[PDB]
Amino acid sequence: RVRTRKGRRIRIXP
RNA sequence: GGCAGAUCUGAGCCUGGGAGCUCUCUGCC
Repeated sequence: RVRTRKGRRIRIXP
């Protein structure tokens, strides 16, 4: 899974 | 025991730009 944080996408798990 | 939302990060930090450390509020079966 995917999250937007502070100018960018990060991935955490799927 | 399992899937997913918040968002100008809802938010601390780094042995950072990493399927990283972390941290809060909630749903569904």
